Amino acid sequence: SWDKDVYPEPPRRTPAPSPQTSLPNPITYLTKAFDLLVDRPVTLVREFIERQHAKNKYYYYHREFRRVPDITECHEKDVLCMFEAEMQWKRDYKVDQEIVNIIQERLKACQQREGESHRQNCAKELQQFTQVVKAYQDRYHDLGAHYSARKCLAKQKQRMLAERKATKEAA
Amino acid sequence: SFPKYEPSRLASLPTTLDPAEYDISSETRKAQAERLAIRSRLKREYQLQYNDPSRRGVVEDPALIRWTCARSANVYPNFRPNTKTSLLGALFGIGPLIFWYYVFKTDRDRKEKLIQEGKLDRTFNISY
Amino acid sequence: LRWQEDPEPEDENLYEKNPDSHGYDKDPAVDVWNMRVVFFFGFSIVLVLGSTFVAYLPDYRMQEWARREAERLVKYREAHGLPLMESNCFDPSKIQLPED
Amino acid sequence: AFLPSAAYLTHQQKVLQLYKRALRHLESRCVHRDKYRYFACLLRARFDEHKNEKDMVKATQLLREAEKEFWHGQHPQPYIFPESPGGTSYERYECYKVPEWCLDDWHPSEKAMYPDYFAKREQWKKLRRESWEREVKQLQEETPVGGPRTEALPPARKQGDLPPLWWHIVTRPRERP
Amino acid sequence: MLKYIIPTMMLMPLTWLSKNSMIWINTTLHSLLISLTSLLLLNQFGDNSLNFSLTFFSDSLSTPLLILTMWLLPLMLMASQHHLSKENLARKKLFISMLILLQLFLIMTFTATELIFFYIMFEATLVPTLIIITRWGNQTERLNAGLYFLFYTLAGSLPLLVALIYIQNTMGSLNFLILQYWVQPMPNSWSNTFMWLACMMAFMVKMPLYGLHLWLPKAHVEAPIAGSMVLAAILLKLGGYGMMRITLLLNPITDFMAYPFIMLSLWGMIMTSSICLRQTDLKSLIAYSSVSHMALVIVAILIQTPWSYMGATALMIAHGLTSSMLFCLANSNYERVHSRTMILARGLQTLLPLMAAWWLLASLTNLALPPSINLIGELFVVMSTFSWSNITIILMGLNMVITALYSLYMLITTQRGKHTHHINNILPSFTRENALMSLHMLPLLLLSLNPKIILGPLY
Amino acid sequence: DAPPLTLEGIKDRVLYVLKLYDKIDPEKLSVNSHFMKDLGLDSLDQVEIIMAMEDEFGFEIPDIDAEKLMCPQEIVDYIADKKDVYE
Amino acid sequence: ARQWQPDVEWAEQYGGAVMYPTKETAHWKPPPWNDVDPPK
Ligand SMILES: CCCCCCCCCCCCCCCCCC(=O)OC[C@H](COP(=O)([O-])OC[C@H](O)COP(=O)([O-])OC[C@H](COC(=O)CCCCCCCCCCCCCCCCC)OC(=O)CCCCCCCCCCCCCCCCC)OC(=O)CCCCCCCCCCCCCCCCC
Ligand SMILES: CCCCCCCCCCCCCCCCCC(=O)OC[C@H](COP(=O)([O-])OCC[N+](C)(C)C)OC(=O)CCCCCCCCCCCCCCCCC
Ligand SMILES: CCCCCCCCCCCCCCCCCC(=O)OC[C@H](COP(=O)([O-])OCC[N+](C)(C)C)OC(=O)CCCCCCCCCCCCCCCCC
Repeated sequence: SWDKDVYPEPPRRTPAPSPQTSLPNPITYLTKAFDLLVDRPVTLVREFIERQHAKNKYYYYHREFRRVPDITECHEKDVLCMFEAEMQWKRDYKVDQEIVNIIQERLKACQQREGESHRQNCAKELQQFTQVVKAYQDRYHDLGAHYSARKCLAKQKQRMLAERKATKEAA
Repeated sequence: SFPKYEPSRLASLPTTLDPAEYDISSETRKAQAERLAIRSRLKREYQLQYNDPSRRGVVEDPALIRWTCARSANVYPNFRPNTKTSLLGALFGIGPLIFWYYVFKTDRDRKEKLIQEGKLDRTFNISY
Repeated sequence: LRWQEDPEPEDENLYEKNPDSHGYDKDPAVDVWNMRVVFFFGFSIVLVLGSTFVAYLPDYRMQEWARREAERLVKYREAHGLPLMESNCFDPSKIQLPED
Repeated sequence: AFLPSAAYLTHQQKVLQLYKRALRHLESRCVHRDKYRYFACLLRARFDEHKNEKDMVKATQLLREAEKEFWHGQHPQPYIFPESPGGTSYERYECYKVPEWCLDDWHPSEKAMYPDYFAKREQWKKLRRESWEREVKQLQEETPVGGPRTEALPPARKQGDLPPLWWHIVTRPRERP
Repeated sequence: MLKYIIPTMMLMPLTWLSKNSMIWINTTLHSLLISLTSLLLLNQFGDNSLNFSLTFFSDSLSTPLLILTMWLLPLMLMASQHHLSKENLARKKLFISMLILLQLFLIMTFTATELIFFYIMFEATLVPTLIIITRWGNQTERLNAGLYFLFYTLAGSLPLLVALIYIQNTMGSLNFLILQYWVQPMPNSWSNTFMWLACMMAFMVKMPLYGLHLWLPKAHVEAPIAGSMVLAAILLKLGGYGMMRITLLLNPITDFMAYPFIMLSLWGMIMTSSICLRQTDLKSLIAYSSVSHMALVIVAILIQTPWSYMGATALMIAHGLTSSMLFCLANSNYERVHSRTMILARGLQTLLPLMAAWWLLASLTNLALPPSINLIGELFVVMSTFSWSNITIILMGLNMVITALYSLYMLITTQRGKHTHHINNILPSFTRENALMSLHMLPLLLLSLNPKIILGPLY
Repeated sequence: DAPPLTLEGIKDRVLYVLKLYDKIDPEKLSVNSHFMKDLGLDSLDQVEIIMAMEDEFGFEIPDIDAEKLMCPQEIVDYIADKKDVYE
Repeated sequence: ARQWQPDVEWAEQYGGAVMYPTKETAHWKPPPWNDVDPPK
């Protein structure tokens, strides 16, 4: 399974079967045949394999990188500090890429799930998508194939000079 | 009367509508017989090799070798830089380069101006 | 006339003296062992075990980690009301701008 | 114009080829058999009118304006027989017409599957290689000086000889291999 | 990197001490073992490159080129052992020594941490290739071919040398790892303009750039089969690798220095692909198709986006496998009819059906049929060039028409139609030949299952 | 599908089409009846005979071959050669 | 179908007095083999 907060789903409301006709639908008989002939042997094989897993339990770990100093507090041409800052920046860029991927998965799952009323019922996922794509674009777009933390810092300083000039001229 | 057939480069004149097809003159008979003689000599020279039991390989055609040598290796020994080859080499060689240069340069100058003026809709553009 | 030259040798057919030829050598034992070397070390060793090696690379260029770490950060900042991503990669408190 | 034996078409051959092309195009225009049969008799009557024409300049002129007549009145999609050039089944089976020399490259395990066939193939190959030198020396003692004039080949003249250059005519693939 | 360099050098006593009947078997076996060993280079990280020593490193750009390089040597030995069967034994060992030496120079060309050692291995590759072409090529023109291949390279690469030494005097280092952190912006000036040309034109010749490409349809055509395999599959990619390393130092001047070359590539892939429609020599057609495919890699490296670099390295690996297979197929017909004329031997599917299936698969990968890595690289370059300018799709899409047209025409001329009547020496396909085709085509198709290992350092 | 032709079947069908032709009396016709020298027919009649053979057997005889088929036996031999009968 | 090797026509281009005979250097003959001229 997964975490139901990073991948949220609304509660499922299925309607009760209310048959109006006297004809038996084939879907219930095929569902019973799928439960007997397919689902129970698959379940028994998986219970066997799960017992064999439980006989020898062992663990793996999610690697925790501590925060090293970033590129702003590295002296110029100091490769030992700015190497670590560059590696930290590359890891954070890869993680931001996967954050955008998570929010896109939420948007697409909402569009399939809400169906024909998807446009009204997926405004929150669309708004989160717009915010995270604006943040990703301000942070990483137009850096080029030879991106670094220096290119990203120069882009941020250009954007902050533009924002400071726009704040100054509007006051 | 009837609409006369107008031959084109990609729609040639029919054999039955050509006026030189009905030439019964003796010099055309000599030309046709001499072409038949050349074709019969080449035919015999081919099928004496083609029907040979001892032969196992490729009956080399010097006409094919001659064609492939003319298409590749004889071109530069028979090139002369003159008015025609220079005006065709510069029209079809650097003409399209100048054309696509100005097209792509004008497009990217216009797009760069729209982006730096905040006018190009780049809202969900994060892959590039 | 022209000089003293060997004529063109006729092109050999490996299937004439060896109709079971694999095309590696005219000696049939060398031919069969060249075939076995090519097929065992090429298909049985490099292709099969190499595709198995590539299939089980330990998280090639930390993509899976990067999803899982992203699933941490989203879960940290959905709950704490923070935005999912800042526009600033670096803290604006630790940036000096050139004054004007 | 382009023929293997003759260097040209005679006037009589041009008239007959025009007559056959005109009847085939008239049958394409005139789909039904009685209607074609009526107009084919009318076209035969048009060809029989100038049949006894002794002036060859007048006959050549009539042939030339009859070709203009045909070119105006031809069908845009005439009927083509299916295995005929331009037909829908023309050269369809050429992918199945494997030449006979490929049987020389068969493995002995698949030649042993057909013992009597290959035993009968070897005596054809023996017949061909003992006929070859006799038919070459037949061709060079019968071709005039300067080469052959036409592409026609002679028959065998002795009892025991095969016709010269016979193997790829005789051992050609079937039309339905 | 020395766990690959030393076995590659140990192939030299292995070929020179082998018994005379064993020199193909032993070198094929142990070069396949080196190629199996080459997968340990796939210890790549999302942030750091795999940095072995002061002299050698391997990121995700150099790693697939290394695996392809080490894979191509057994396939070159298999491709070359038949036409060198009647050769003198010592000349046969010298041929294998030139291939081994070329592998040795290539694997430390791609892993050279420092750029002048990259230059020396990069130019060291010329000498075995020149020797292989001029000594074991089949025709007269190989000699002239060996001159063009030698002198388009050096005339481009001797200004690179000077340029690199200038960087050595300016930055103090030519370590690529140091230059990742000490790169200074290269402003607009005439000095930096000719700095840009000196850094780029050697790799433009190696790719080849259109207009500089004339050495290739002589060098790849007149070469023997192993020569053509390594020239199309590996040595063209020295230019793309070198551009992807050297354009770190060339920003932001590249943003207008690329404009002529991009034009030369975008129109050039229209030209050379069109040239493939009228080629009578099959091996020349495959060579011009290589020029057309490398034009996309030039455009993708010059526009320098993440999508374009990913597409360019995928297209380099895919083109390596596909062009090497196409030269081997054309050689398998040349070793039967002894002519490279494409219209000569026709209808070969009636005679050689499994080899016709190999022709079909190599043609489908040449025209970038999805989901092949040919199409992955092609498509990603097309995405990035559409983002560069939306009009490029015209010159992109028209190229994909013509690329289909020459790929199937090659397939229709040689495999389909009626067989040539007078050609009767079409032997059934040897196990070596089908093996060579499968060792090209099966890894090429298996890379579609997991293409992330050929997407380069910014996957 | 496609029943195989025999020499007797081709001969019967050729003589059948020629017996259904009003310029040939069916009692004088044989396999060796020359159309011009024995049957007294025109060259246009010979063209029509070859066209009826083409319509009968469903394939085209070219004009360089059609002009030389001057008896029923030559027609039968031509159709035999173009259809490979008596395999 | 074997490898081309240089013929007499290819090799005679390397036996002249110079490599590129012009109008001026066309009376030049190659030097003697033992580099000894007759004493005249
Ligand atoms: C890691 C494990 C992986 C396991 C799965 C395998 C994954 C793919 C690997 C590569 C497979 C290629 C092998 C077969 C083709 C080459 C040989 C050949 O022609 O043999 C004919 C022969 C049978 O024919 P025959 O009658 O005897 O003689 C042939 C005739 O002469 C006349 O021949 P013909 O013309 O009649 O027949 C040829 C025919 C001709 O048909 C075509 O050319 C049409 C194909 C294109 C259109 C249809 C496909 C379009 C794309 C859809 C498929 C991909 C996506 C699907 C997913 C859903 C959508 C996303 O081709 C086929 O039928 C081959 C089927 C597979 C085609 C794959 C695509 C090739 C097209 C070009 C590139 C396209 C993009 C790349 C796709 C890569 C996908 C992984 O086949 C064999 O004997 C097979 C031998 C064993 C093959 C082993 C394959 C794996 C090798 C890898 C070893 C290491 C890992 C271990 C895995 C082992 C698994 C068993
Ligand atoms: C690589 C650069 C140099 C290039 C030349 C290299 C040549 C040297 C050769 C070295 C060895 C080979 C290297 C490449 C290996 C690539 C293969 C590989 O590793 O794959 C891993 C891929 C990776 O897939 P994955 O990423 O999902 O794997 C999950 C990861 N694990 C296993 C850890 C959970 O493996 C698979 O895909 C295995 C699944 C089964 C295989 C596919 C089955 C279906 C195939 C198609 C079936 C038909 C579909 C419909 C079509 C109908 C007919 C047309
Ligand atoms: C394959 C065929 C084509 C190959 C093309 C190869 C590249 C073309 C351009 C090469 C220019 C020469 C090398 C430049 C090296 C740059 C190093 C550098 O620091 O430059 C800045 C330096 C600047 O000098 P500086 O750096 O010492 O000055 C200090 C800095 N400033 C300027 C601020 C004071 O440039 C030069 O000194 C001159 C550069 C231009 C040189 C012109 C002469 C050569 C012309 C081109 C010849 C090309 C090959 C010809 C043969 C063709 C085939 C036969």
